Amino acid sequence: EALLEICQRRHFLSGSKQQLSRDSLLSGCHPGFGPLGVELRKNLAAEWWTSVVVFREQVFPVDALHHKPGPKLRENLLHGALEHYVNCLDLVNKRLPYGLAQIGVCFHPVFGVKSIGEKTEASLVWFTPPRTSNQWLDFWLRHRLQWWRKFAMSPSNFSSSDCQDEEGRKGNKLYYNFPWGKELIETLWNLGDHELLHMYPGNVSKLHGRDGRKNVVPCVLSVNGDLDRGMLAYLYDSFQHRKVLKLHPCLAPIKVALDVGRGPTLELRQVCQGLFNELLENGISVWPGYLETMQSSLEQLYSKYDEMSILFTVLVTETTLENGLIHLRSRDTTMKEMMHISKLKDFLIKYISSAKNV
Amino acid sequence: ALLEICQRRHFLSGSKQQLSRDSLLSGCHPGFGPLGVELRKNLAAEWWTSVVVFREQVFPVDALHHKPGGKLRENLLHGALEHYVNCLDLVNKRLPYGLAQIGVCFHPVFDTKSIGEKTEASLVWFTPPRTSNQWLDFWLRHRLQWWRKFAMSPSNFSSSDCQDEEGRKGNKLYYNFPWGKELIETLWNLGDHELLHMYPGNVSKLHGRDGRKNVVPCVLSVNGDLDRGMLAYLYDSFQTRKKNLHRKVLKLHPCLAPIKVALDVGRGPTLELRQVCQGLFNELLENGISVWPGYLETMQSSLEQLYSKYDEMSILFTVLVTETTLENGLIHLRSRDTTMKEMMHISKLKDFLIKYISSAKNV
Amino acid sequence: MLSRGLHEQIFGQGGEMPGEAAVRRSVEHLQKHGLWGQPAVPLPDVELRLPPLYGDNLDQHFRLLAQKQSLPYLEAANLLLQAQLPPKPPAWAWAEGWTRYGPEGEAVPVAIPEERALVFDVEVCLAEGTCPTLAVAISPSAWYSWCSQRLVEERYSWTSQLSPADLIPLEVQEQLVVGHNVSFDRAHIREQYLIQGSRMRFLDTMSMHMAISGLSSFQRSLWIAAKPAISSWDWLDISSVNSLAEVHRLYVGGPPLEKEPRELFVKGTMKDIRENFQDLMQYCAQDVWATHEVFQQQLPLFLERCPHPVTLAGMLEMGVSYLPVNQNWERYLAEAQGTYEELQREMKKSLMDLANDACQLLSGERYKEDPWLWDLEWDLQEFSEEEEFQQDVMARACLQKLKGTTELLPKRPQHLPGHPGWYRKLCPRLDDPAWTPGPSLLSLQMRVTPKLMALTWDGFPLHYSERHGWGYLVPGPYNDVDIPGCWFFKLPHKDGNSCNVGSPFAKDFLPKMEDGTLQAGPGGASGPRALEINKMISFWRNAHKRISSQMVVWLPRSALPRAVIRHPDYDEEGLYGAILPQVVTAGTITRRAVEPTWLTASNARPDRVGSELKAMVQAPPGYTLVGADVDSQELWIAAVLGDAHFAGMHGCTAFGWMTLQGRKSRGTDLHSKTATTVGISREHAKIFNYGRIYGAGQPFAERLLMQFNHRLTQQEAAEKAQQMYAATKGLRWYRLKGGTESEMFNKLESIATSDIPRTPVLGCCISRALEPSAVQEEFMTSRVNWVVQSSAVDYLHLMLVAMKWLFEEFAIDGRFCISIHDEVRYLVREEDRYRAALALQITNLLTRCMFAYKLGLNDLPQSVAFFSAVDIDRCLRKEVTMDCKTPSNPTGMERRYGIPQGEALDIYQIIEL
DNA sequence: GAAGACAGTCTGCGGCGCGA
DNA sequence: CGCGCCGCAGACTGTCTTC
Repeated sequence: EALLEICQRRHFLSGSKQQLSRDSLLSGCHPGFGPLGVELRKNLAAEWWTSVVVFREQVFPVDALHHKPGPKLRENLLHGALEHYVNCLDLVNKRLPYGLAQIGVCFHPVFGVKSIGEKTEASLVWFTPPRTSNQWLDFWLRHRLQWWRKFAMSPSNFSSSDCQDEEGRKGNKLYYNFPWGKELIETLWNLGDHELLHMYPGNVSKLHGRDGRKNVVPCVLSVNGDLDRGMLAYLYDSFQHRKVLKLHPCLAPIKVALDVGRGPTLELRQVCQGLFNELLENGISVWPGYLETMQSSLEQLYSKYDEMSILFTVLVTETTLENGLIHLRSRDTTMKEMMHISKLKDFLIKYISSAKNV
Repeated sequence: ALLEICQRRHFLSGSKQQLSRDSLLSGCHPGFGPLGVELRKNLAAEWWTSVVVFREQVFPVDALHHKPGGKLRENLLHGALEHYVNCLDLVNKRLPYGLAQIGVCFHPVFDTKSIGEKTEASLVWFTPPRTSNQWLDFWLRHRLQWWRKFAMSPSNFSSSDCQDEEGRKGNKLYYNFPWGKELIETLWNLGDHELLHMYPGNVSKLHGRDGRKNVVPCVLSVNGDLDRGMLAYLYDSFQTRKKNLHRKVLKLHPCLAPIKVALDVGRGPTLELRQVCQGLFNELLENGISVWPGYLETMQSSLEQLYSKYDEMSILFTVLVTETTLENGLIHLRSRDTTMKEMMHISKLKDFLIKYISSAKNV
Repeated sequence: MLSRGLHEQIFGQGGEMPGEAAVRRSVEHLQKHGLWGQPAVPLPDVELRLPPLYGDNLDQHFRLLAQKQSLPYLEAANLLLQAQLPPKPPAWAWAEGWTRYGPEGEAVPVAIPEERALVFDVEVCLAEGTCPTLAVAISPSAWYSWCSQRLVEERYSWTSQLSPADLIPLEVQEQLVVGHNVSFDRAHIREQYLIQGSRMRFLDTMSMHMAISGLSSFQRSLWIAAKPAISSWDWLDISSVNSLAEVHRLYVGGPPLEKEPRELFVKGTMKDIRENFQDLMQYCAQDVWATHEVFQQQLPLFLERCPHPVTLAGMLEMGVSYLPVNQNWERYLAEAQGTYEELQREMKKSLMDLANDACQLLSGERYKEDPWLWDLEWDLQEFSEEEEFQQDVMARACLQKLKGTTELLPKRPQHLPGHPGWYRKLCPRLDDPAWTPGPSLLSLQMRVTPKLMALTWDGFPLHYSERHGWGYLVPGPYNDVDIPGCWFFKLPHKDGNSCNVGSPFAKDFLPKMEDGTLQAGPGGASGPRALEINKMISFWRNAHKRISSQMVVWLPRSALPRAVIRHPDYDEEGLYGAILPQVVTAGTITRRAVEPTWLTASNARPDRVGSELKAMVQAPPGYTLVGADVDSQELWIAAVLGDAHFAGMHGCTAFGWMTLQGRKSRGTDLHSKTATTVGISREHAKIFNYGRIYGAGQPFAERLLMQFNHRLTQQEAAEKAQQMYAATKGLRWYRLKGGTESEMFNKLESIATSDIPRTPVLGCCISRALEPSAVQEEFMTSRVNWVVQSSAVDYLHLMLVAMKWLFEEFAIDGRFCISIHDEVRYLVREEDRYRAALALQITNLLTRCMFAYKLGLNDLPQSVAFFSAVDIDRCLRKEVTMDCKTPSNPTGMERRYGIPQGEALDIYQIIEL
């Protein structure tokens, strides 16, 4: 119950006036998210794209309009991918097993008057040859499962189930065991040539594709995951007397934070500016925690830094001006030591590589 | 003049085949390809780096897609105004303060009643009245410099001064497209008229501490567009007469080029180079470099055409792995800006690319 | 009235005798090789009464006016001349403010030098801004010292508020202050930076140096070097080099004055100046004593050389220049510097772009066939859940066979192997803390940048080395002039100069960017832009040091007048301020003033980043720069000088008729109306006519003609020879400078070699260096130039005296000349701008009447008697309707045109309503 | 022992501003 | 007018470093 309040206080979530209940956050009726939440969502989307899009060789992204052009807020991105597949077959040089994925905002209805809420979801439509089409979907059933262990503190929370229907012979559904309850965060559906016939009125020549030097109709496997809901579930799994969220460093909005205390004001400001510039140039996100004249307490500042998904806390004191050593504290280890100013960038790079490298 | 065939071949544009200038500029296009999305994401990241994190007292802000006070949002300024109170509260009542946002906005376009989407970047700056003019000048200045960089020919980018109907000065930024000059950004300095319109109940709480005494804040809204900025970058990058050397190249900046590096395999036919290329692929992604999996495609029998297409997508470097990579490792490297053949060891190539990108970003 | 123009001459009632022989001579001279019969459209006759003339005639009237204006300052100067003074004190004080010493060096905290005569030299710490750093003054009684207050810790307050040194009491008489260039000390005063007029007037002993015992700069170079071209070499012993030590040596044979060895003020820091405080004050007092002694030796000599009170009254004026400004000055400075940097980096980027495109040539071996850019080295150096098959460990299995040559060797010259040598040299060395990609060490000064973006016609002997420099750049071994090029370059022996024979180096080749056969490659897109960028940034690159850091003092709210307050445009956070130009009166050998930044052409043209400097010199709110450009001042002065010397008529010589009959619009004006028609080009033939008249020679005119456009030596000589036909045809004696005439250079030469009396209008001597009695200059251009220059200076003095008299007898506010290059702006407040325009017109009428009276003839034409248009603007621009480049436009600023006026005297009563 | 790097070294040609 | 710092540009260069 207090997790939402903590997230809102630390800029992890937006105001709770419109989305006080978890139902609004789960659906698209939530009143936005804080800058920390926006950063976390962007990092999660980038990591998912790198693992699914950039990591994959035959997979290239796609873009679908937020509104439906028609022939009304958009409900899914599969239609755009299916429409663009006609050109992508020739452009990709008969990429029979290739697919198109996109992470974007889609509108869903919530219901006196039923409203429309926008939520961020990642939809991937993959064309596969029929002879192993379902098997290709099974391959995703592994790869998506890998994402379940990509950043989740407890991989056992994620679960998978098999479902069938008239439209799709084989389908996979992924669920996350949130503290409130189990919620479906990923779904899979393997549609055949019926969708191609509906979109293409007898376009067998265009629908047929080159696979293994053979003309084969591509079956479309659509995998839809909840980017916002998935991020919320991962954040909840990260949390576990002290309320500290051990968020994944890769998806953490801020990696390191700069502070000023116990030293010259000009020297501390110069050191903080240099550290921020180095982090920006090196691609390391640095929280601009300096320029604070309050100085309430060290414990309060440490708690605020830990609650803000900060991988580590950096404090600059007279030791930095004396021998270049500043206080470095790791939230996960609950330990503090002295680290060199020059070695801070190397340590951050090593930590990022270790977190990214499984 | 009609260079949209390049966008047709390489998915920097939407799915529709017929893309007139009005169709692109209207903001009602069907969408973009992967390259366009990557380019726009690069634009947004560059803007965030240049404006928010680098300059203190600037924090990103979010706005909902609908305004309950259910219609699609027209401007991002209202969302910044709604969150102004908390954003000034978390800071120590410093009247000079900034708010930033980037998001998709839907607008009504009348063509001979459609709704068109456009990606807007909003910067809302609260300043004392005395510093309003100088801060506005600084804002339009370094925004203009931001536009000039990432542009082969930044003369086409320009700014103009103008007077609002209410007597308030402002500035509008433009790009000189070949068909005509088109707006990209606008700047409006207001004496907290909209802020008081949203919150006219009490004025004391809206004041900021400029020093010993408190004065009413003055707002400045800088609203720019990125999809049209994307088309402007694509048009500028493409270049015609009297050269006696015609080569279709899209000289997109290294900072925002969609694909940075391309991988490939030679004729061989020794095989086994795919594993080396896959390892190099992973080494490239684990540091943040986008790679084109160019080694899957085969039966071309012409490297020149492959390099030509890779140029058309603005791929900064092309890396080719041949049979001489397993022993005495020397991958072939070709640069977009200069079609130069180089032989480089596998190690230090990733760091070379990282240094190249960082140095281009610096200058 | 209506005779040949003229008017009802209110001055000099009676007489007005025409002269039968005189008028016949004038008519027969104008008819022959001229056009005496013209339509002669009359002007509407002006019916107004002039202000009463106190004297019997104009000369006596202005003599009395100038005597009334200059008597207190003259008696103050004489009072300090013969005052008895003790020697310097042994030691100086250390308190703030002013101190006096006097009896046995008894320090007393005086708050004001309450005496009407001072020298008051000043020294400043150049490194620590433009703030004052202590000062030594010698009032006639008991010496004086001032403390800058910047020697005390803390108190780092910028914006120049209370920083300058007080020198005037609150007035709850008048003052005079001397100095070498006391314009430099007119700042650091805090009372001269006031919008209201200042009762103190200043005398530069360098102004007197150039007035009496001065050197032309062409002669100053000879003086400092020796400290047809062979001179008598006597004039060096009677004039000095405008330096305080040198003038002290010249004017009194005492112990030599010594320059500071360390030069702590020029090159030093504040603390080091504290360390050498006593020695620096001693040297400053030595400088003040030398200044006082040379002033004592000079003032009687100056008065006997320049005795007419009007010239000294007007020299006291023009040391009271005042350029008002506001925050827009700082905005323009920041905007111009930012645009300079932006365009510099844009041009650098363009250069790298063409470097990349050039490197792309060799892929198809297309650089060899390139007609340009082929002379470089251009050479290439030969240097289900299954994991991966072998993971990335194969990377560790590759490694290297130790061909990396460690890390130092590959980096500086070996980096990026196989690239062209020029690219490799241009690339920053990999061993650098700040690496930048591409050929980022590519500037304008290199040998590669001219090859691309400055191609023009690919100058055939512009292969550099040996003489290098510009070569043919036009047409008329092999490939001496060939489009294909590919020159052998075996030796610079091609058909033509093949070197820099002329060798002209004075900030040139910028005017040739505009057309002039000097262009970039149209094939590229960023090539011509880079040339355009250089063209725009050139002038700011020249003058940003001067234009920035101008010693601008921002007046606070209290110092501004009540005319600014209780005004529609009052208050507001914009910092009002002012700039005293530090204009050195009589900077030239002629009494023309000099200021390298404010008294310059500064056309404010487009396509120039630094332009609009004179523009936005904004009168404060409630004030307007009511001013007029004297309609062809130098040309009219030469014309009337020729008119009175020959037949006493204004239409005697064709020069006089052309000056006033011609008009800019559809008329035969001398500049851009007749010079272009008889000469070539436009706006440059005007400069040619301004140069040939006003002091020059035929070789100078020819050289300027080659500077204007491309012409051969023989063709230029032929053009000059044809030009002398119908021109003055100078250096022809036994005629009674003879020949076709139509331009009287006889008056200038005749009065030049006329011993101590040297100026017609106000009787002012030139110098003891170029005068005829001691020496005879080999080339007499200096003295003939001086005649017209000092006549123009006396014109300006007459306007200043007349305007001061009109501003005193009639309550006209403002009273601040901004005189620049023959134009005068006076900053005359609102609800007096039409009254001030009438005052300007009456002043011009009286000044031209005095010129005529003292120079031979009585009548004055109406075509010249009045200003064509008295510009009433709020900023200093060449025209009321003008625009600038770096901003969007002046309308984006607060400038809103104005009213040129002219014949629009709706306020007919010069007296207040 | 032979070749490349390098941090100095000399010359040149724009240019500025002087001299309290 | 013009002249000596001044300031980069371009070429030289004796000596350090590597294979």
